[PDB]
Amino acid sequence: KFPIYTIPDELGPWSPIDIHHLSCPNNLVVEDEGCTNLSEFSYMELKVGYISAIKVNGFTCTGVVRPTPDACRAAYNWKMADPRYERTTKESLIIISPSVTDLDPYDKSLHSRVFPGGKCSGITVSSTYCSTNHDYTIWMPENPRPRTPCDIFTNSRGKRASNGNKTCGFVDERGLYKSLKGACRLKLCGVLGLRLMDGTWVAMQTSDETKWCPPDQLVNLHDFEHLVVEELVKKREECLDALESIMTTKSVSFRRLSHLRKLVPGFGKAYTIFNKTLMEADAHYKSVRTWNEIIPSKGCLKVGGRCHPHVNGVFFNGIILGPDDHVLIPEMQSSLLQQHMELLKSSVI
Amino acid sequence: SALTQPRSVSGSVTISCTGTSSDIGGYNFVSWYQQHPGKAPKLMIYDATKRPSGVPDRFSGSKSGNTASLTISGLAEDEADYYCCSYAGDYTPGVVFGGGTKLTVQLVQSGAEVKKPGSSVKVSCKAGTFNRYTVNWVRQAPGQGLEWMGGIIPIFGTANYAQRFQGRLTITSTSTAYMELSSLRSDDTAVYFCARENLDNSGTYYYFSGWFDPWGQGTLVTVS
Repeated sequence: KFPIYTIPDELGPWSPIDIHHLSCPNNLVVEDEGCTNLSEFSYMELKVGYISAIKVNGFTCTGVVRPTPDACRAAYNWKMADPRYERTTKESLIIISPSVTDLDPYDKSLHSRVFPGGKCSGITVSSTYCSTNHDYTIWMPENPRPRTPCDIFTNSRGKRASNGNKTCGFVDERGLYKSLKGACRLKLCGVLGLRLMDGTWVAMQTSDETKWCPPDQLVNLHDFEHLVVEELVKKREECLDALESIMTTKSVSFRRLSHLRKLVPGFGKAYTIFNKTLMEADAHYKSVRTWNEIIPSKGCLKVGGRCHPHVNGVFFNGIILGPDDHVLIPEMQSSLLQQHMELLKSSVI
Repeated sequence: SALTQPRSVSGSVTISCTGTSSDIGGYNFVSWYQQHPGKAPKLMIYDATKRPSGVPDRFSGSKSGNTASLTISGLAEDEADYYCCSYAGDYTPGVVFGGGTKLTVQLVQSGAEVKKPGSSVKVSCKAGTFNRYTVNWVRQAPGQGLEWMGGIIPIFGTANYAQRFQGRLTITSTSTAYMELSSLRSDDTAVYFCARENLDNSGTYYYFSGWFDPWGQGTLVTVS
């Protein structure tokens, strides 16, 4: 579930170290941190944090057996106010308007709460009631004219991360990262915003590359880790399985070095050995997809946009130039290719 | 093909605008505009059937969900092209326009400018009603139809640009608006106007719905 390889993107200083100084690869995913550009600005948010969570508060109003509309709202004014209404017996049919029951917006058409019947419809002047179970009880608003549909955003302060031409994630007034990474686009009453992987909705411009949130936005979960935290154990143990076999024998082999490759992009460290001196270098790692994009021609290793040079036919992370000029990558010649040249070496002072 | 208009109608005469689009919840805001030559379009119909609140003379506004309509009252000075403009709610960001109906019977800008290579051009648009307001910018290529490019809600400091012009456009106390292009490439050579929308309630409010009534005018830019 990891990238088949991780080729570096920018190597640098090559300094000498010994065995006692060997670290296993932080194989932890790190969010996009290249976006150091901190540009402050003002951005929109949903007033309540989340797409799912928003509500026009509301009431109910009963009937006689059907209720009437003009008074059921005029009854909502009194219950909050001029108090004009404040045996088994008979059905004594008159009205009452109990409240303190609200609702939530569902993102396509927004009128859903326990409402004996699933959903209702729209509540502009076209229809001034949302019938519910039976006929006895009728309406469910706060203000008679759509007050919440378009009047539920806010503005704020913050810093917009970015690299050069790509636009990066937010830093909030609460000091934290909220990234547009793998998000999706939502249009809210005209303004073009983005739902993040968290239900928090922003009104950021069309980032240079996104796709519309599907109608999979109702419970905010639907398509909604763990399996990855398992493999992290069983890989960064081969690192120490190998780090032990290098520490308890003073003898490295090019196979064992590959296990120290940072298996996921980001700022980690890169290792190789020329003869007897083990040496370290920092590198931002880049994901590899298939072997064809880094070994195109005889002896070549694509390092950004170049061919990395053969230094005695060894190249980093245990990649060596073999009998002919095939660049043989350890993990790649583990495609049913048995190759023996990479097994004996030593370490000193 | 976005909307639909008869290329021209001869003559009471009527123009249709099939393509009234109501989004996923129920909102529809066809808003018409008339274009005299070299003159900026004036708002003649908003919210399907309503007349412009200041000075209106022709009186017709119709809509049948799948069709909007416009029935002129008089039968010589009406002579012009006519365009419609509605909202759209799922995948599209702003407003759309028609394709020309040759009917047969205040603000400022930056001014006339030219550029040789695809480098930048910057327009100004001086002017406050104080209500909900979304300033925008529109493009008409030489003798073709209208084309919304992007918007800006100055209060929240957020801007919506369109898809064909994303990234190349950058729309932004003095009653002053602006507009910037990142690469002129000759296919964008056109005339550029500034306009906005100012209303309170959701009945005829969607941000960038088509209620462009404060209208600017006059940025004719040339690329080489």
